Order: sequence, then C-alpha cells, then structure tokens
Amino acid sequence: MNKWKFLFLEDSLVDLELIQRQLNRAKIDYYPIHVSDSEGFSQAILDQKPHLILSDFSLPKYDGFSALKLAKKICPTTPFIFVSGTYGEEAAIQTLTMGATDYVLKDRIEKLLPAVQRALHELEDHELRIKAEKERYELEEQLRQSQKLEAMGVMAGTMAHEINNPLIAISEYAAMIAKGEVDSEKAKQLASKIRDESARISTIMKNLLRFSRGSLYPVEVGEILVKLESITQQIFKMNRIDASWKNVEPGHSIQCREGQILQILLNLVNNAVDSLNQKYPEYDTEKRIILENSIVEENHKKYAEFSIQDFGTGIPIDIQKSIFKTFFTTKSADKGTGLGLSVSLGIAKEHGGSLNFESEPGRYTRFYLRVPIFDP
Amino acid sequence: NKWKFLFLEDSLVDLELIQRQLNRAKIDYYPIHVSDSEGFSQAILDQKPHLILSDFSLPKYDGFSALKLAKKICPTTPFIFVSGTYGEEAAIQTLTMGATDYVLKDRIEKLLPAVQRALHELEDHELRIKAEKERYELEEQLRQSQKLEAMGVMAGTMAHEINNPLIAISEYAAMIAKGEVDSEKAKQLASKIRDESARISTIMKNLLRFSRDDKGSLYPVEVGEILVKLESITQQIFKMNRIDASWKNVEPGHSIQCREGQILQILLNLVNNAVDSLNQKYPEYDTEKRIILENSIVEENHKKYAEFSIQDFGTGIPIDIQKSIFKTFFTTKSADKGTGLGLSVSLGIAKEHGGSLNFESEPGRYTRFYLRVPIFDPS
Ligand SMILES: Nc1ncnc2c1ncn2[C@@H]1O[C@H](COP(=O)(O)OP(=O)(O)CP(=O)(O)O)[C@@H](O)[C@H]1O
Ligand SMILES: Nc1ncnc2c1ncn2[C@@H]1O[C@H](COP(=O)(O)OP(=O)(O)CP(=O)(O)O)[C@@H](O)[C@H]1O
Ligand code: BEF
Ligand code: BEF
Ligand SMILES: [Mg+2]
Ligand SMILES: [Mg+2]
Ligand SMILES: [Mg+2]
Ligand SMILES: [Mg+2]
Repeated sequence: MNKWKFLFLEDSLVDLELIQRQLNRAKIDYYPIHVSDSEGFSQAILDQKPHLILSDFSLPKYDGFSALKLAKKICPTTPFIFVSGTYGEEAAIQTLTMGATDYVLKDRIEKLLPAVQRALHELEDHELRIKAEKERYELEEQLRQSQKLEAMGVMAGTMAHEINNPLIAISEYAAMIAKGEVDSEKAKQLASKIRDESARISTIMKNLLRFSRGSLYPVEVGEILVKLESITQQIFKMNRIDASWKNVEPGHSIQCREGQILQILLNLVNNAVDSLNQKYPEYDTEKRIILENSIVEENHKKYAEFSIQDFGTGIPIDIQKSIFKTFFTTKSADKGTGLGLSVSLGIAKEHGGSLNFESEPGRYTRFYLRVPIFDP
Repeated sequence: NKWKFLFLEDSLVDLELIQRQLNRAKIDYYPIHVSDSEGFSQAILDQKPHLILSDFSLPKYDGFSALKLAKKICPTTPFIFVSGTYGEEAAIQTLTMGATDYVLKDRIEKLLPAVQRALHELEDHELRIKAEKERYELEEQLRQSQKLEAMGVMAGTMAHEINNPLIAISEYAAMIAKGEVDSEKAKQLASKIRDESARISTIMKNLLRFSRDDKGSLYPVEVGEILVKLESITQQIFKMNRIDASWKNVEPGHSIQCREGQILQILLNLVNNAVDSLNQKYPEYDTEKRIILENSIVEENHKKYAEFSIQDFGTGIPIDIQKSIFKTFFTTKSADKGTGLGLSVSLGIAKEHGGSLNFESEPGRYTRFYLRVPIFDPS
C-alpha cells in the first residue's frame, strides 16, 4: 500500500512530530506505525512486519532496553535505531553494543536522516541483489529458448532442402500431364513417377525424423523427487515462491528414462512460475506452489502420480481445451514457444503414463503426471 | 585424499608417537616436520598444509607464537595443539585462543577423533562442491536433451502437415496411372497434384517463417551492455569448469545495430566451445586452463567494427577439420554433448548483422574466435 513501513515507539507526540518532520523533508515514502507500550510494540512487529524500528528509550510503562531485547528475539533482521533525548553520546555508543543498528540523539535530530537513509539504502541493496540474480536467470532462459528455436529452424531448413528436389519433380511431371505435352501412355508413366516421388518424400522425412530422435530402465521414485527438489529450490527463491510438499512415495520404481521424467516435471514448474509471476509481480503471501507425489490406482493398476499445483492465474476455460497442442502459447512469442505441454504429453505417453490437469480459473491449476510402477 | 599435515614438534620420539596413531588409522597423509619459526612459516606459505599439529614447547619456538602466526597467514587451516607441557585446565584455554582442538600427549588416543573431525569437515566442503557440480551438470544435460527434443517435435509437425497433401498427390497420381479417368479428368487431376505440391511448399514456408523470422528489427545497442551481460552469464560457467578468465581489453561507448540477444548467442556459443575444448585438454585443475576475453574496435575495408574475441588455450583445431567447421551439423563431440549447430548458427547470425565470424588456431596450443559487427555511426 505504502512502500516503507516505519514502527515508532515513542510517548511524546511532540518528539514524534519532530522525528517525522525530518523524514517528510526527505520525501521518504513510509507508513507510520506509532506505539507507546509493550503490547502495541509486540503486536505491531508480528502483524504489521515493519521494515524499520525507531525507538525512544523512556516511555511511561515501557523502556528501550526491553524493546531492544524483544526486537532481537522477534525480528532479528529488522534495523533498530534508538532516537532518545534521555542521555548523552557516551551512553548512546553502548546501546550499539547492545545491538541497536544506529543511535540518534533528540538534541541532534539532524543525525536522524543519515541513519534512516543508510538503513533504507542497505534494504534496497539487498532487494537489488536478488533482482540482479532474477534478471540474470531470465536472460539465461531467453538465450536457451532462442538456441532451441534456431535448432528447430535448422531442422525445418534441412527437411525442406531434402524434400524440395522430389517436390520439384512432382510439379514438373504434373505440369507435363496438365500441359498435355505427353501422350496418354507417357502420362501414366509420369503419374507412376509422381507416386514414387511422393513415397520418396515420405521416406526422406522418416529418415530425418529417425535421425532427430535410450531404453527404459528401473529408476527409484525417490531419486526423481530429490533431483526435482534440488533443481527448483533456487527457482522458487529467485521468484520468491513459497513451495509446499504434501506427500512423497519413494521406494517404488518405474521403468523410465529418468531425464525425460524430470523434463516433464520441470516444464510444469516453469508453467507454474510464469503463472505466479503474472498474478503476483511483487512479494505476496499467496504466491505459493504445492508439489506432491503419491501412489494412485487406476483400472486395478498402480501409478506414481507427480502433482504440481500453483495458485496463479489458473487456465481460462476458453483456452483449456487447447493447451496440449504443439506451439500453443498465450505468452508473447519472445517468452513462450508453446512446446512445454505438448512435449510433456508425448513423453508421458511413451512411458505408458498419462498427463492430465484440473484447474479453477483465478484459484489454482494442478498438473499431474502418472507413470505405472514397475513391479518385477 | 593425499592430505598434507604440518607437525611443529621438537621431540622426534613424540613425533613418532603422534604419527603412529595416525598410521594405525590408515590415514593417507604427507608429513611435513618443522622445529623452528622459519621452517614453520615457510611450510605454511610454500606447502599449504591441510592440518597443523603443534607442540607448545620447542627450543627457540613456542606454540603461542605458532598460533598467532597461523591466525595471520592461514586463518582457515585447522590447528590442533598436541603438547605434553600442561594439564587439561590449561588446554581448554588454548581453544579460546583459537586452537581447533587440544590433545594431551599422555592421552594420545584423543588425537584420532580430533583429526577425524577436522578431516570430515574438509571432506564435507568437498562433498558440497561435488553436489553443486553434479546438479549443474544435470541441468545442462537436461537442457541439451530438451534442445534435441525440440528438433524432433519440429520434424514431427512438418511431417503431419505435409502428409495430408502427400496422400492426395498419391491418390490423384494413382487414378491417372490406372487409366480409370478420361484424358480430361487426368489433366484436371494433374492440376490438383500441382496445387497440392504448391500447398506442401506453403506449409513448409509458414513453418520455416515461425522458426527463423520471429527475430525482430535491428536496433542500436551499446557495446558495454553486451559485455556486462556476457560477463554475468559466463562467470558461473568458468567457476564450474575451474577456468581462469582474463579480459585483455574492452571498448564500450560504441554502438552497433544488432539483435542483442543474438549477439550474446554467438558469444555464448563460442564460450561453450572454449569450455569443451578446455575440459578435453585439462580434465583436472591446471594453471594453463585459461581463457582470454577481449573486445576492441577494428578497422576493416575502411569500416570500423566492434570485435568480440574469445581465446581459449584448450585442444587446438586440427588442420584437416579447420576447413570444414561452421558447416551445419558438423561436430566432433558425441551426440550427448554436441549437435554441431553452434558455429553454423553463429556464422549465419554474424552475416545477417553485416559482420563476420572468423578464427585462428595453432594445434595443441590455443584457439581464438572473433566476431566482428559493424559500428553504428551515421556520421
Ligand atoms: N500453470 C499454468 N498456469 C497458467 N497457464 C498455464 C499453466 N501451464 C500452462 N498454461 C497455459 O498453457 C499454455 C501452453 O504452455 P506450454 O508449456 O505448452 O508452452 P509455453 O507457452 O508455456 C512456453 P514453453 O513451451 O517453453 O513451456 C501456456 O502458454 C499458458 O497459457
Ligand atoms: N574452441 C574450439 N576448440 C576446439 N575445437 C573447436 C572449438 N570451437 C569449435 N571447435 C570444433 O568445431 C566443431 C563445431 O562446433 P559447434 O559449436 O558448431 O557444434 P558443436 O560440436 O560445438 C555442438 P553445439 O552445436 O551444441 O554447440 C566442434 O564440435 C569442435 O570439433
Ligand atoms: F523518552 Be526518550 F528517551 F527521549
Ligand atoms: F614440548 Be610440548 F609442548 F609437549
Ligand atoms: Mg519518552
Ligand atoms: Mg510452458
Ligand atoms: Mg616440545
Ligand atoms: Mg558448440
């Protein structure tokens, strides 16, 4: 609502006005929270979560020694600055040793602004560091999508080049028949050649598709979950996503290409992060993701179900039937290739599994991959 | 691991007692023995021991002075006192002075747990690096696999959009070949064959335009933004591969008409080739596993160009293949680690920018690739 949140523990309305006047001269955008006792101070820290505490030493019923001791217990990372008129500088330095972040004397109120600015500058710097890491990650991901598109482009080019020669032959033979440049008997021969060139195009593509494409082996389900956790923890941290796990079922193995199963799961996670960042551009308590594994039984067969539930935008009903189609994306093409869900569905079927989803618009989306357990 | 243990001890008899306890444990260590301050000081600097075991009372030298020096020169090296000169009440105090552990000579059985804990802490640090390296390798393996998967999906989609007209061509051709149609229907069917062949060409053109035309107009970009982004992306690459990366020159304040993302793709492609060449030549840590990254302004044919240069000292490029690199799908790496597309895409991108991509290499010594892009200057 308001950028900074400042907690003032102060009993003098006159001194509060003096302190605030110095901050307002700087056009600092802060939300003031004023408290004069231990209950208000204790409640305001927990419920309001201030980014900075400014405390008086002497309040009726409350003291800055107790306030500092409470702050070190409840909000250790929050900067705490004393601003008091009850002692000199000799006494004030000692308070820093007690773990105050800074100390401002009321008779030297000009010192308040540098103390506040340093604390705010340090807070911004911490935010700036996380942001630079997020931007670096996004740039790395854009380059990776671009390298993927170039390889697709090279494959489209090579297949077009090997096909155009027989395609030309088809057009010349058809043109000779259509032009009437051939007797009835040559037209049958040319029509035979057209069939052979059409069969050639189908074979060239088959040899190419086989060139562009390991055996399944038993893999422990737990090995997959540890790898998925290990890969996505940093993604959630960079995106400030809260990640919850509800259940696991290791000690069951599946016949899979482990790398391809992890590829499915990673694609769903990427869809969840994009959905979450679109709904919650800043930090929000509802920017959460649920990751679960479970054993499911279907048609008297047991399956390992991997589930990824995000609380982002959900999938609008008009597009929900069209989401596994190749190249379908609602993101601007610069950020979305539309290949994630279609590749994951292809891989899932190759493993004898299924990929399905449930979503309620504006609430959640849950994608789940089921793969049959290998029982020897 | 071949640990290196520095022993500051003046009694050869007590040294044999200490070493005998470690040798019973089959601890693989290299002993370094010193009895004075000069030998102790040199051994820390020159040999870089992984553990220091020190006596308190050596003639001409003392463990208080040893601790103070160790804290100045090798603060992170574990330091365990092993002395016969005092009791446990005095020994506990030595830990407060920053000894890692204290072993009494009369209780030499306590030496092994102190050493094992110190070695385990070193191993744990090595284990952490290994787990991070393995995680990074798996992420790169998954990304390479996804690139191969995308190529397969594009090959599949073009086959699906083409097969419908291919079926029609084959059916129409079959009716003509059987003679089941008069001469006028055969000409009409031949026209349909022509129309379906043109359709296949159009389907392919629309697919190729999505794969090679969603690129963007050229815009002026400042050279320095490209260099900072390249630095930020490759810092982690060099750290994971234990590559020493040096920059010889930069030339910001010059701009080029480019697709910034495509320029970074060239440079990143050259970097990946350097890392692979370097990893093939130096599988372990080596001081010559170095990379030189430079930018400069170059003049060619009375035109000024921004040159980005990447020089690795890895596996030189053999003369027989030097003439063939940059060809589409040419790779000497296995399929698990190479598609052969990096240099061919980079040469295309360089030409689309009015630039060139070139290289110099001496076999067994170094390779230098350099990308030239024209400076944007209306004047
Ligand atoms: N968790 C999620 N939340 C909201 N929408 C989602 C979603 N997962 C998928 N979608 C929708 O389905 C579409 C299909 O996405 P898909 O993964 O197939 O391609 P993509 O647009 O995500 C780029 P990429 O192929 O690189 O993953 C998305 O563009 C989006 O509109
Ligand atoms: N710095 C370098 N040192 C040694 N050989 C190099 C090299 N740069 C390129 N090469 C050689 O040229 C080949 C072409 O590399 P290119 O990048 O085009 O495809 P690639 O083999 O590296 C797999 P990818 O297409 O995924 O990058 C390499 O496989 C390698 O044999
Ligand atoms: F009451 Be306070 F210490 F200014
Ligand atoms: F001489 Be030592 F300190 F055992
Ligand atoms: Mg007061
Ligand atoms: Mg996706
Ligand atoms: Mg001695
Ligand atoms: Mg390469």
